[PDB]
Amino acid sequence: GSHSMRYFDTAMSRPGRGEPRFISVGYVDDTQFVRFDSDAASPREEPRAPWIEQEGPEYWDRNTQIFKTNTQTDRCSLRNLRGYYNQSEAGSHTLQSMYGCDVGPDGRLLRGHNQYAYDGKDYIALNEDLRSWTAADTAAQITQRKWEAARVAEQDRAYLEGTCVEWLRRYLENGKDTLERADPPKTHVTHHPISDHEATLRCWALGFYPAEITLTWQRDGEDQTQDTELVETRPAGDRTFQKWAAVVVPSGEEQRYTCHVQHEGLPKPLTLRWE
Amino acid sequence: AFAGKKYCL
Amino acid sequence: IQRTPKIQVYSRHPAENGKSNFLNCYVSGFHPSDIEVDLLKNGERIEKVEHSDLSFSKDWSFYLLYYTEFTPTEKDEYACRVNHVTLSQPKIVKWDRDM
Repeated sequence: GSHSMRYFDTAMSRPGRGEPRFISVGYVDDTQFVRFDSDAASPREEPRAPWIEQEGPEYWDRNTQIFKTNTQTDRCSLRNLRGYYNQSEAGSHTLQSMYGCDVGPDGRLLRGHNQYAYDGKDYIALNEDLRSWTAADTAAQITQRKWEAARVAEQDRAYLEGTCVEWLRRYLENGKDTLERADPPKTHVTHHPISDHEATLRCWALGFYPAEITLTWQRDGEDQTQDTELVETRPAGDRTFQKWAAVVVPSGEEQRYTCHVQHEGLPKPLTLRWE
Repeated sequence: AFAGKKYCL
Repeated sequence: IQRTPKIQVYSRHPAENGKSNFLNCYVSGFHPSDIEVDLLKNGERIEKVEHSDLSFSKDWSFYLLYYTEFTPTEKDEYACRVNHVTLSQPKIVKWDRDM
């Protein structure tokens, strides 16, 4: 199938409580494989998946160094951003970063990503061309001009087309028994009367990986998007995910409702009814 | 050949 | 601009009275990242609750999973208590085995 490698970095200032915390987490698809936290007793790049543990001591030593350097760069960025927005030294602010690569079934680059948000708002992003930037506002235009002057897009393009795709291919090979295995959902429909007139039908999906799933209710073959309560997909804590979808139905009309499930792990899509 | 270097905004 | 957490309380495995399991409190969709989460057993804080590493969705909102070992009974009530800058008081969501 298609795969992604992504690092999710958070830097958060805390005036009066030391320097900004930096945390970086790496994922292959929906599987975390590394973490760095500047607040850890002895900050190290640490393994968070079994197939990474084999990498060897230089993997750990140099990744630890790249993360410690990234801690300092994100603190520099937070100082600059406070200035660009004319903000006081009193407030806490957040810088987030997403970067990495997507590959197709043959391991070929599909697209690269390098984007940033400040206080939860999009700030700047590398365009799909990997050559040019999109800046959200006149503050991000300063970063854009600086990065154009320093030819940063060229460095990012070389990382995303070379190192990123090469490491993702090696992780997929080393973790093939888990990262290349789709676990289908286990499904059931529950029924709870709410009154004499109405009942809740709830369509369950449990134990699936990866997290991407489609769960719908239909009434007489018509999608019920507006009348369905769909909970966010949630982690079980054992690598797999859960989700449910519920509709309130008139008593006696339960068999007009079908729950439809699509997921990569299923040999074919499921149609479920109550009982 | 390791995780990504960042640049200051 | 701030975003209030969504809260879900659930078990890792289908709940069976007397069988060992994990109690999950999943908080998602929130901004900024500072959040206080407690798991409760009959109103009282559970000790040594673990959590996931802070991460976020592609809309930049944060998510965390808090979890602990537990053995459900017919008698014992479980809940999640959440505090965040968006909330005037803590939000309590009760564990319902059918949610």
